Amino acid sequence: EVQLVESGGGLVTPGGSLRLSCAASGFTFNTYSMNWVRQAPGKGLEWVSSISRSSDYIYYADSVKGRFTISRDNAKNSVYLQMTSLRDEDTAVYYCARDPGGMPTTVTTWLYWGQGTLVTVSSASTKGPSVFPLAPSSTSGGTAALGCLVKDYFPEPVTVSWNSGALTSGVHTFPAVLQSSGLYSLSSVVTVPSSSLGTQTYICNVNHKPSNTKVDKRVEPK
Amino acid sequence: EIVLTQSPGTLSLSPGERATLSCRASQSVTSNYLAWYQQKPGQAPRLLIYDTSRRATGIPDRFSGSGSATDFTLTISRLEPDDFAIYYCQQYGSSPPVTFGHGTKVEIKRTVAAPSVFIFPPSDEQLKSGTASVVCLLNNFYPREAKVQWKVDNALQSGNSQESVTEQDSKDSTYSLSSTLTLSKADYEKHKVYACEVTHQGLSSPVTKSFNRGEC
Ligand SMILES: O=P(O)(OC[C@@H](O)[C@@H](O)[C@@H](O)CO[C@@H]1O[C@H](CO)[C@@H](OP(=O)(O)OC[C@@H](O)[C@@H](O)[C@@H](O)CO)[C@H]1O)O[C@H]1[C@@H](O)[C@H](O)O[C@@H]1CO
Ligand SMILES: [Zn+2]
Repeated sequence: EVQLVESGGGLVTPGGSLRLSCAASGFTFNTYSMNWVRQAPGKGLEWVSSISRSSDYIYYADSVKGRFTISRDNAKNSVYLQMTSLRDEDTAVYYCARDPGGMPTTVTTWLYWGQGTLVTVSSASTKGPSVFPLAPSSTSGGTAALGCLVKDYFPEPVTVSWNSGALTSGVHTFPAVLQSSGLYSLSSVVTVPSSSLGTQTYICNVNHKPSNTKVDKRVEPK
Repeated sequence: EIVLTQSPGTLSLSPGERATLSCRASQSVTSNYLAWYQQKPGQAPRLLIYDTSRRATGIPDRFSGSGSATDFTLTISRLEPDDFAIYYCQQYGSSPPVTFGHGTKVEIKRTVAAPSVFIFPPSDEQLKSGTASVVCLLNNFYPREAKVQWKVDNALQSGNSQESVTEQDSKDSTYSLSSTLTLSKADYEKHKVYACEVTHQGLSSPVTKSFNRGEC
C-alpha cells in the first residue's frame, strides 16, 4: 500500500519560515525522485521542487529559488521542504508526490499524492468560529430545514459533521466564503421531514483545528 | 516556459455521452511527455493518463488520451455522475519548468429541477453577539444558474449578501445554494419583513420565502 503523508503546514506571518515534512511507505523510497507540488486556494497546480533518489540533482521553480530548500533522508523515507521569506503568493495546499515509476528523469508526472498540508501566509491572527443554530420553522412538501452557521474564523479549515457522523442524508455543507473583514464563514444545512423534528435530535459537530475548537450545538425548533 | 491552453473552459453533457477535451501547447512537447489529471473538489489530483496515451493503473478504458507535438486530446466516454471534476493537462518534456493547464470543468447534465427554498432569521444567540445574518437556502435543483435577491421591507438589497454553492451531487446531479445577508443588529430590529426571492428555470414565476421579525 503506497502512502504519502504531508505535515507541518499552518499559519505563518509574512516573511517567516516554515518546514514541511512528508513520510512515505509502500515502495522502495531510495529508487524514486520525490516532489513537492502546491495549489493555491481556487487555482490550479504548480510544481514547486524535486530531488533525485540520492540528492545529486535538485530542482526548483523560479518562484521559490533562493527561498525554498528541498532535502530527503532515505533512512527515514522522508522528503522535506524548508520555506523561508514566505509571501502571500505562497499560500497553498502543499502536496507530496511520486512519479509512476520507471521514469527517465527527476521531474516528470505524478501518480501518487499525499493528502496535502495547508500553508496560510498572512499576518492575521488565529480566531476560532462562533457556531449559531439555524432553527427549523413551521414546510415545502413536508420538508423542513435546519443547520449551523459557522461564522468569523481564521484560518481555514473547519469541518462539520452531524450527530457525530450518523446523519449524512440530505446534508449540504457549503464551501466557506471570505468576508470583507478578512474572516471566513460557512453554513452546514440538513433537510428532514417535518415530523422527524419530534422524534430525533440534531447536533452539529464543528471542528476548527487551527484554533483547537470543538463545538457541538443542539439545533431545536423555535 | 511552455504554455498549455485547455478548451473548452466548461463542459456540460448527459450521462453516457462522450466528452472531448483539448490541450494545446505553445511549444512542441518532446517525446509526447503529456499527462492528464482528474481532480474532484477537496481531493488530490488523480492521474488518468501519462505519456499522452498510457492509462494509469486502475484507470478504466473509457479514459483515452491521444495527440502529439502541440495538440493533445483527452476523451471521456460513457460519462458517469462520478466524473464531475476539473481535468488538467500537464507537460513534462521541457527543461525543469513543468507546466499545467488551467483545466476543463465537466458538469453532468440532467433534467431541470426547481429548488426548495428556506429562509432562516438570525439566531437569538447571534443577535446577542451584536451581528445579524439572514440565510436563504436553495436545495436539490438544476441547473446551477439561479438568481437570489434579498428584500428588506420590500426594499431590494445589493452588495450585502454572499453566495456559496455545493459540488454537483454524486447521485442526482443537483446543486444546493446558500445566500447569506449581513446587516447590523440595530437595523435588523428596525425592519419587519425579510424576504428571499428566487428565480430559476424550473419555476414559472419567482418564489418568495419570508418572515416577520415576530414569528415563532
Ligand atoms: O534519481 P532520479 O530522480 O530518478 C527518477 C526516476 O527514474 C525514478 O523516480 C523512478 O521513477 C524510476 O523507477 C523506479 O526505479 C526502479 C528502476 O531502477 C523502478 O522499478 P520498476 O521497473 O518500475 O518496477 C517496480 C516499481 O514500479 C515499483 O513497483 C517498486 O519500486 C515498488 O517498491 C522504480 O522503482 O533521476 C534518475 C534519472 O534521471 C536517471 O535514471 O538517472 C537519475 C539518477 O538520479
Ligand atoms: Zn498557469
